[PDB]
Amino acid sequence: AAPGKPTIAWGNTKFAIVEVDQAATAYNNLVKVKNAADVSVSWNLWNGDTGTTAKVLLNGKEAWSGPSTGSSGTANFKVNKGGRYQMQVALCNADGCTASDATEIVVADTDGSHLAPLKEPLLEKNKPYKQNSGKVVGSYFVEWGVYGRNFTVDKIPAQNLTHLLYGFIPICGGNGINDSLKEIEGSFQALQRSCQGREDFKVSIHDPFAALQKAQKGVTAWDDPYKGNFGQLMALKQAHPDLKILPSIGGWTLSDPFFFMGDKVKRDRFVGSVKEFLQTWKFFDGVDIAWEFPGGKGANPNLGSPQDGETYVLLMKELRAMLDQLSVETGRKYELTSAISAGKDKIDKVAYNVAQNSMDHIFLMSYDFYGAFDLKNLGHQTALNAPAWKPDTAYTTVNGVNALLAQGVKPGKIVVGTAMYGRGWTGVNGYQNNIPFTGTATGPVKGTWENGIVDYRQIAGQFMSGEWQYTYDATAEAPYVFKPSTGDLITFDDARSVQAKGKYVLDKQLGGLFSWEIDADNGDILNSMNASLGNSAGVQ
Ligand SMILES: CC(=O)N[C@@H]1[C@@H](O)[C@H](O[C@@H]2O[C@H](CO)[C@@H](O[C@@H]3O[C@H](CO)[C@@H](O[C@@H]4O[C@H](CO)[C@@H](O[C@@H]5O[C@H](CO)[C@@H](O[C@@H]6O[C@H](CO)[C@@H](O[C@@H]7O[C@H](CO)[C@@H](O[C@@H]8O[C@H](CO)[C@@H](O)[C@H](O)[C@H]8NC(C)=O)[C@H](O)[C@H]7NC(C)=O)[C@H](O)[C@H]6NC(C)=O)[C@H](O)[C@H]5NC(C)=O)[C@H](O)[C@H]4NC(C)=O)[C@H](O)[C@H]3NC(C)=O)[C@H](O)[C@H]2NC(C)=O)[C@@H](CO)O[C@H]1O
Repeated sequence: AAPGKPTIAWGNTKFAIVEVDQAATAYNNLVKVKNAADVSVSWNLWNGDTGTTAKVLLNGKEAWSGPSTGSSGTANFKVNKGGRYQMQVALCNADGCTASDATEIVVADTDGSHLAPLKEPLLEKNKPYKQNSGKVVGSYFVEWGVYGRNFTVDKIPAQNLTHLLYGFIPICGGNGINDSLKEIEGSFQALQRSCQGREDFKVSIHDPFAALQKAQKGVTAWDDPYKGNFGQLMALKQAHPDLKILPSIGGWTLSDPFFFMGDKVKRDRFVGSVKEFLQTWKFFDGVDIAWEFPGGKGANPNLGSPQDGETYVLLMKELRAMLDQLSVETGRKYELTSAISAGKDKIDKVAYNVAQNSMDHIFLMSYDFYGAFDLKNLGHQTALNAPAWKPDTAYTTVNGVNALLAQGVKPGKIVVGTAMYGRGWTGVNGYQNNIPFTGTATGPVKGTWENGIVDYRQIAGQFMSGEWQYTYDATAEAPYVFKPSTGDLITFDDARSVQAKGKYVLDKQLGGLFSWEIDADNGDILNSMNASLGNSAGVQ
């Protein structure tokens, strides 16, 4: 007679291809990429002949087999593809095979193949759009936004984007390499702990707790291997297979290492570490380089060189070559992007007409034109055009596009920036003809999180009532609110100025729109980005 029917032993059923060490703070120790997950199953036979061969099946297919030598057994074997499997133990002899009931086992991998799709409802004022214009609609999500700002990946309005960028992935290095981080309390020290035992100029994760271990919706169980932002982004990729999720390296405080990459020893180590990072974290679809800025004038006053332009072009070419090789290894398309200054003084330190051949998209940071960093020379921080009172204004969106076009950059590469925050001043005074921007200020406006900066959500919620004046400058294409009694002045984007940027993109055949930063919108800005580029209301 055939063997008795085995009972699968109670035991762990959750396994991982990329293992996470739950008591490690250094990135070298935190993650271990294997070629396959080690899986184990045990069984008991409560009734009958134990058979002569025992097998473990996954969806009917043998993953292990061995002699059946008593009433209990254990099998250890490797599984090299992520997902959920129906696992059975079968005992066989010459008269037949008798299979257990199925038990599901979960084999985790960093493409999110083990996770349910994170498909959450739109919140606040977000309305559903189809991505059918063919234009970029992008936004940055910040790693540290999950604490005070309480803005997690399940709150992103992800159906209304083509591109979701993750700010920011740091480059390892201590004194003289990341000195700009020492302005943020505990930040420099945090990176040195993550990078312990790791070479400088390799990428790492700045806050491993936020990125991988904080409990979040959909990834709360203790033995879910990937939690935090990266676990939720994997499940978001399962819900939105065509969303491009790009890691962004750099930003204001993590850009110092790029200024050493004229040494090709360092540049090659960096590029190899990006390759390894994308092999490790398979939910990401390329890399965004946010080097602020070639030539200097970023956070560190002691960096910047005439060599930086050449280094930027080399870096992009070598990044592209690495991503092209990864792309043919995997069958996937990988993207290379960069966030760049929109000021013409910074643009013309780089030959973007050459670098564009390596790049899918240029994110033109057409914002921060003005703000509480200068208390004397006030203006619209993100306007399309100059205002009527100063038609020679240098920093406008159109001037940054035109600088790129004059180099020979193709228009379709250029993605225009929108701000989901305002900048502003207090104590504005000495202005003519009721235009507050012709005066000077005494300090920054009171910000939501930091001095001088206000989330758009708070502008709309608090500063469009009471004593606040609202004006839409139709020459500049820019809104501003002004409180005359204290001289508080805030310059920002709204649905109408975004609509003007979107029409301008369509008119000039540019590549689309992107925004900083997704947590600060209430929905009005991203709704207008989508509508103004011609995306149809609704869902697919
Ligand atoms: C055109 C022209 O030429 N004009 C010129 C201008 O361009 C130029 O100005 C520059 O212009 C650039 C563009 O051209 C622009 O850059 C780009 O644009 C973006 C916007 O401008 C810019 O944005 C910057 O980005 C920087 C980073 O690079 C941001 O910096 C961040 O700031 C945050 C403060 O708000 C920091 O935060 C803190 O983060 C720490 C983490 O490290 C966090 O700590 C956690 O705290 C919690 C406590 O609550 C702890 O949690 C507790 O504990 C448990 C767990 O332990 C928790 O689970 C629990 O919940 C919690 N409970 C409690 C109660 O206890 C947790 O443990 C803590 N810490 C850890 C990790 O251990 C703090 O909470 C955070 N605080 C807050 C308030 O959030 C953050 O760290 C910091 N990030 C980094 C990486 O540094 C800026 O905010 C941001 N600004 C804006 C406007 O948003 C981008 O960088 C650029 N983008 C791209 C795409 O490239 C330049 O920024 C701009 N610079 C200037 C000066 O403006 C000017 C000037 O030269 O010149 C003109 O000419």
